[PDB]
Amino acid sequence: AFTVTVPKDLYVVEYGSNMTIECKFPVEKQLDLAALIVYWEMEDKNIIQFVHGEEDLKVQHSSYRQRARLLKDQLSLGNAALQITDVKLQDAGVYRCMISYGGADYKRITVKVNAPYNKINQRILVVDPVTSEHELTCQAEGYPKAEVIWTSSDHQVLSGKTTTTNSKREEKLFNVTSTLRINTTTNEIFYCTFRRLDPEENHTAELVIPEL
Amino acid sequence: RSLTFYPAWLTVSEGANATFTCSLSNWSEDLMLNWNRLSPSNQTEKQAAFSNGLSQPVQDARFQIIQLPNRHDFHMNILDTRRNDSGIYLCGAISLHPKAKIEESPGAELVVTERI
Repeated sequence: AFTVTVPKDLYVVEYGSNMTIECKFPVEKQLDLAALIVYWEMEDKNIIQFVHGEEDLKVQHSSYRQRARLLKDQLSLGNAALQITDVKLQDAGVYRCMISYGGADYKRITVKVNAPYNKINQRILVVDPVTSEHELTCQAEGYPKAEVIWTSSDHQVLSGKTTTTNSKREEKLFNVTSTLRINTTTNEIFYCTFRRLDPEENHTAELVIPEL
Repeated sequence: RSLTFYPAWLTVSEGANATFTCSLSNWSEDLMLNWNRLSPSNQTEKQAAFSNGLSQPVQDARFQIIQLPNRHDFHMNILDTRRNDSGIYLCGAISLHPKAKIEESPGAELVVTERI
């Protein structure tokens, strides 16, 4: 009988990427478009309703107008391919594709969206120009949550303090800030590493103590 | 329309029938009723469909759907249970016209114990 197949239950996608998620269905020689209905959905938001050879924009959820599309050309090969452009953290969750072509069936697809701690900002300030205590700062945005390990030029761990909040520019992006307050010298090298899981990622910035 | 799928947790011994009830808040002739198994990973797997007055098994006719005189309640029977039938099941309702909709009951658990 009619069943739908999912090549993969789970897509892991980088923030700002293009994404193609697929549901397969059995098709003989020629495709009967007047019988085929494809329906993609997420969190009750209606993404695609393809009926009688066309996507029904009338039923579509507004915030998908220009960014989501079914690949008509793939349908002939029994592939219902939903493409979402510029994938954001909002786009993570469980998607469902229902296909009706003879019988009907539906499957679930999980998207999880990464965001890399690639842009690490840093600040170096002098606390007391007598004791030579410095305040070092690293901050970056990413997903999921990262912890910060501070290491010396000699690869020893130092006690920093991390604060973790939500971003304002994008969405559920974690804003991670860590401060190291230490007595140190000109030309000394410190390293702050952002450590996140899913999948594992260790991203490091380098801070050098300036002059006068 | 909301679906309920009970009993929430059901146990039978190997060899015995298991019966859940899929209850819809309303039913009509253009609905497709799907009987689904949940995978370890949580994917749906079609066991049987009911439409046009008939239950059609996907690959094993031990999974049968019977419509009750009620018309909106259905018995979902796993006849002659086996140990590998154990797991999480649910029914889903599919609207086609004029608007494609999937509605799913919560899951129910089947535990199939050693033959008596």
